[PDB]
Amino acid sequence: QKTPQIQVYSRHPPENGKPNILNCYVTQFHPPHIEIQMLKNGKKIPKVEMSDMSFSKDWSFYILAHTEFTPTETDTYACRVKHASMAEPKTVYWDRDM
Amino acid sequence: PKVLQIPSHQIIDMGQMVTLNCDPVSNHLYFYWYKQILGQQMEFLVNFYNGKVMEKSKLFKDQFSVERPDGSYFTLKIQPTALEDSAVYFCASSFWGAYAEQFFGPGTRLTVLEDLKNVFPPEVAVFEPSEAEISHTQKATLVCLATGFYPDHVELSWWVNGKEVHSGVCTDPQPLKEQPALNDSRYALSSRLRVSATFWQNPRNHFRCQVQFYGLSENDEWTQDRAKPVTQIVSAEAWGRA
Amino acid sequence: NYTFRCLQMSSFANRSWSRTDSVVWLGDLQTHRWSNDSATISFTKPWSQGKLSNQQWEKLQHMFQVYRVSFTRDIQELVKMMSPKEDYPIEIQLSAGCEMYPGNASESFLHVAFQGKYVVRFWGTSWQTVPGAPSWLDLPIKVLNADQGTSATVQMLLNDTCPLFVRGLLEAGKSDLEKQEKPVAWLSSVPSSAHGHRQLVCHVSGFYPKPVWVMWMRGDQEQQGTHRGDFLPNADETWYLQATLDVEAGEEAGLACRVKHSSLGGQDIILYWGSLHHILDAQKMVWNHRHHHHH
Amino acid sequence: QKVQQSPESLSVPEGGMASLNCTSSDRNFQYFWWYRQHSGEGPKALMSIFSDGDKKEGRFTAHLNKASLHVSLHIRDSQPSDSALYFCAASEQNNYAQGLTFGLGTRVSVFPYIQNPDPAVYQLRDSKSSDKSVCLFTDFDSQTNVSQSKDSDVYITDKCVLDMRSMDFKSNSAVAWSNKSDFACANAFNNSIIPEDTFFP
Ligand SMILES: *[C@@H]1O[C@H](CO)[C@@H](O[C@@H]2O[C@H](CO)[C@@H](O[C@@H]3O[C@H](CO)[C@@H](O)[C@H](O[C@H]4O[C@H](CO)[C@@H](O)[C@H](O)[C@@H]4O)[C@@H]3O)[C@H](O)[C@H]2NC(C)=O)[C@H](O)[C@H]1NC(C)=O
Ligand SMILES: *[C@@H]1O[C@H](CO)[C@@H](O[C@@H]2O[C@H](CO)[C@@H](O)[C@H](O)[C@H]2NC(C)=O)[C@H](O)[C@H]1NC(C)=O
Ligand SMILES: *[C@@H]1O[C@H](CO)[C@@H](O)[C@H](O)[C@H]1NC(C)=O
Repeated sequence: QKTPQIQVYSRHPPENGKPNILNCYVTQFHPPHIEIQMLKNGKKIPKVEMSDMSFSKDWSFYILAHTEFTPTETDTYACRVKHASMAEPKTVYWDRDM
Repeated sequence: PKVLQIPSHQIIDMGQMVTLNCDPVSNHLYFYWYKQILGQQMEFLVNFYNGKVMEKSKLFKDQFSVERPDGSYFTLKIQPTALEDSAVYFCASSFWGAYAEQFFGPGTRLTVLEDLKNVFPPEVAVFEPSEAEISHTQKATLVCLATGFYPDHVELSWWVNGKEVHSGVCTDPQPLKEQPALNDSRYALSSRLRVSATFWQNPRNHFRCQVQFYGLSENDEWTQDRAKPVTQIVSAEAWGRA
Repeated sequence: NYTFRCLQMSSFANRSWSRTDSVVWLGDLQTHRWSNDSATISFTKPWSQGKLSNQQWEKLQHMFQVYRVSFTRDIQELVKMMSPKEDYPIEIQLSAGCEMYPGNASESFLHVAFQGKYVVRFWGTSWQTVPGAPSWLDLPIKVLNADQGTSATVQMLLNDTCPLFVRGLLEAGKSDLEKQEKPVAWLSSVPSSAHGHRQLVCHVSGFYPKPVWVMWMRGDQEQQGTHRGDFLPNADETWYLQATLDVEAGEEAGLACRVKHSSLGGQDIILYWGSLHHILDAQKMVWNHRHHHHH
Repeated sequence: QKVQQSPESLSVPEGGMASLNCTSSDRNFQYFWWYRQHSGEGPKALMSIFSDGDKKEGRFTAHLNKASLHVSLHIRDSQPSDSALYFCAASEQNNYAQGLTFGLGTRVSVFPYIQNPDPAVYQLRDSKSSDKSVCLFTDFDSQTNVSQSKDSDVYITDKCVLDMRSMDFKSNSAVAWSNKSDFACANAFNNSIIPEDTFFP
C-alpha cells in the first residue's frame, strides 16, 4: 500500500469573481480504489469531473479531479480523499498563496 | 472437438435453394466457408463472427447467404443455384480471426445439374484372380470395377468374411470418364485386393466389393421409367476357388 | 521521439468481482479510454483512430473485446493455482506499447506488475519473469506460454500493429501534438519556514509542450536558492509549475521571476516583485487567512 | 499468383527426404501456414511459421525468410501416411480477421522400394459371367511409369500401392479393361514404358 499525495491548485490566476477551474491532483497511491471529494466551505461540490485513472513509471496511480469555480475573498475550497492506506480521510485546503 | 458437416453429398437441380450445414468446434468464435474445385484450388468465401460477416471474397455472390442462429448450425444458403456452384464446400472454425489454426470439416459435395436425367448408380463387378499369378507369385490379387456412375459420388470398400478389410487394398484415388471428350460422361473406378494363394484357394472364404453411392432423395422427382438413382449400396461378391 | 502507452488496470476482489480499465497515451496526450462498463474502446481525440480504416479498427476491437473476457477468466483460474491459495485483493497492471524512433525504427514493450511490483515481460516470442520476481510465478508462465494463439497475437500486436498504428497516429494528430500553448504567470508570498524568512512563489500555468525554465532573478543573477516544483497537469491538457525562493525580510526588493517557454517566441515573461503589474494582480487575488504547511 | 509453390508434384521413397518450396508475391503476405489435405478430406494444419528460421515438429521442419518472402517444408524419413497434398497458406500482416490464401499445393507421393520385382500382366475373369476381361500389370519396380491410354476404347488406371501388413509385402499395380472383343493383354499397355523382363501367360 502507498499513501496518496493531494495537491490543490487553480487553473488560471485566482482573481476573485472571475470564473476559473480548481484542480485536485491525487498521486503516489496503491491500490487504485480511491474516493475523491471536492468541497466548497466544507460542503460536497456536485459537478466534480474526474480524469481517467492512470499510473506512473513506478506503477503508482494518479488521478485529477477538477471543478468549475468562481473564487471569492470569503469562500474556502478543499479536497477530501478516502484511501485504504489511511485510517482517516486527508483534507488539503486550497491556499492560493502557495 | 471436430467441425461437422451435414450432408456429405448433395445433388440439386438449377435455381433451387440449398442449405449446407456445419457444426463448428465448441468454444470457437470465428467461422469460415471455403469452396474447393476438383480437389485442387481452395477458395475462401466468408468469415463470420459475433453474428455478422467479418470478411467476404469476390467469389461470395449475392446468391450466397450465411448465418448462425443461437442453438443451430452455421449455415450457407445458395439461392438460386448455378451449374458453376458444383464444388466441395468446407466449413472451418478457429479461436481467433487470424494467426491461429483453422479447423476444417469433411466438406459437402454439392452437385448442381441441368437435368437429373444424367444421374446413374454404379454397376459393380469382381474379377477373380489369375491362375497364372497364383502359380507364379503364390499371391492372389482380385480386382473390382465400379462402372457407369454419375456424378462422382462413390465410396469403395472391401469386405472379407463379413468384416471390412484395409490390408492389401488399393482403390484408385480419382475415377475416369468413359468418354473424356464428353462434358457429362459416366465415371469408372477400380480397386484391388491381394491375399495369399492359400486364403484365395479356400472356398469357405467370402470376398465382397461394396460401393456406396450418394444419389437423389425421396423429395426429388423421377420422370424417366428406370430405377431411381438414390443414395444406395451396389455390392458384388465372389468365393474362393479350389 | 514519442512513446505510445496502453495502460491496463485490473483489480480482482473475489471469485465473482473483477474490473478492467485501460487508458492510452501518445506522449503526454490521451488518445483512448476503455472502462469496464463500456463494451467498446472510446476515442478521446478526433484523430484517435489514426489512419486505420473502419474495418481495420473493428477487427482490432473484436480481438481486444475477446482478450478482456479471456484475460479475466485466465487470471481468476491462475489465482487458484497461485500460492498462498487466493491472495485477494489482486492488483494486475499491464504497460504495453512502442517507442518511435526516426525512420522505420521502433521498439515495442509489454510489461506486467503484480501488486504494484514489475514481475513479467513479453520478450521476443514468450512471456518471461524478470530478475527478482517471485519463484512461484514460473509455473503460470509455463502454462501461459502453452497458448500458441496468444503468443502469435501478442507478437503481431507488438511487432506490426503497434508501430504501424502509431506511425499513422502521429500523422493524423500532428497539429494537436505540435501545439504551442502560452504560459501565464503570477506571484505570491508565504511566511514559511525558518524564523524571519518569507517564501516567494512564482506560479506558471497553461503552457504546452512540457519543457520550461522558471527562475528567480536579481537582475542578471540567477538566485541559486530557487526550488522548482513538480509538473502538475491541467484538465485542458496543459501544464502547471511553480518556483519558490526563501528570502529574509526586505530582501524581496529587486527580485523578479523570469519565464522562458517555446510558445512565447523569445518574449519571456518577466514579473517584477513590487511593480504596479504585481500590486494590481495582488489586489484581485486576496483571500481571508493565516498560513499552514504540511509538504 | 499470390502464393507460388514448387514442385507441382514430388515422389519420394519411404524413409527418404522431401523439400517443398513456397514464395509470396506480396510483402504484406509474409506469415505462413503449412496445411495438408488427404485426398477426399478436409485439410489439417501441420504448423505455422511466423518468425524467420527453422521450426522443427518431429519429422517436419519449416524454414522462413521474410526478407525474401520464402517459406519451405522439409520432410525426413518419409512415411506412406505422408502421401498427401501439401498446401502453403499466407496470412496478411496486421489483419486480425481474415481467411487463408492457399497455393496450388504439392502432391507428395511416398513410394516403397521393391526388393525383388516380378513384373507381369495377367488376364482376370469376371465372377458372374466370363463376358468381361481385365488386364492387371503388377509386382513391378518403382522406376516403371504406367503411361496414359492413347486409344479411347481402352481404359488404363494410374499406379496403385498395396501393403500386406501381416506378410510385410508391398506391390505396385495398374489396371486396364476394354468393351471391345479385339483386346489382348500383350497388345495392351503398349503406350507404356514396361520393362523387358516382363512375364506373359
Ligand atoms: C517479433 O519480434 C521479435 C524481436 O523483438 C522476434 O523474435 C526474434 O526472432 C528471431 C528470428 O525468428 C530470433 O533470432 C534467432 O535467434 C536464434 C538464437 O537466439 C538463432 O539461432 C537464430 O538463427 C541465426 O543463427 C543461424 C546460425 O546457426 C543462422 O542460420 C541464421 O541466419 C540466424 O542468424 C536467430 O538469430 C530471435 O531469437 C528472436 N528474438 C528474441 C528476443 O527472442 C519475433 O520473431 C517476432 N515475431 C514475429 C511474428 O515476427
Ligand atoms: C464490468 O465488471 C463486471 C464485474 O465482473 C462484469 O460483470 C460480469 O459479467 C458477466 C457476463 O456479462 C456476468 O456473468 C457476471 O455476473 C458479471 N459479474 C458481476 C459481479 O457483475 C462486466 O462484464 C464488466 N463489464 C463489461 C461490459 O464486460
Ligand atoms: C466481492 O467483492 C465485492 C466488492 O469489493 C463485495 O461487495 C462482495 O460482497 C464480495 N463477494 C462476497 C461473496 O463477499
